[PDB]
Amino acid sequence: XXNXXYX
Amino acid sequence: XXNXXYX
Ligand SMILES: C[C@@H]1O[C@@H](O[C@@H]2[C@@H](O)[C@H](O)[C@@H](CO)O[C@H]2O)C[C@](C)(N)[C@@H]1O
Ligand SMILES: C[C@@H]1O[C@@H](O[C@@H]2[C@@H](O)[C@H](O)[C@@H](CO)O[C@H]2O)C[C@](C)(N)[C@@H]1O
Repeated sequence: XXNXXYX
Repeated sequence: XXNXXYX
């Protein structure tokens, strides 16, 4: 992954 | 805050 969030 | 990221 490598992105973050939270969704 | 309360959301996430990272920007
Ligand atoms: C911001 C980030 O926090 C840690 O990564 C988190 C990871 O431990 C956790 O399992 C997932 C899912 O809740 O959320 C990530 O944000 C470590 C990092 C990547 N070094 C960074 O500080
Ligand atoms: C506020 C934030 O806390 C840390 O990052 C969090 C990470 O440890 C955690 O696993 C995820 C999901 O619960 O949320 C992240 O925000 C480190 C940061 C990004 N430096 C920051 O202090």
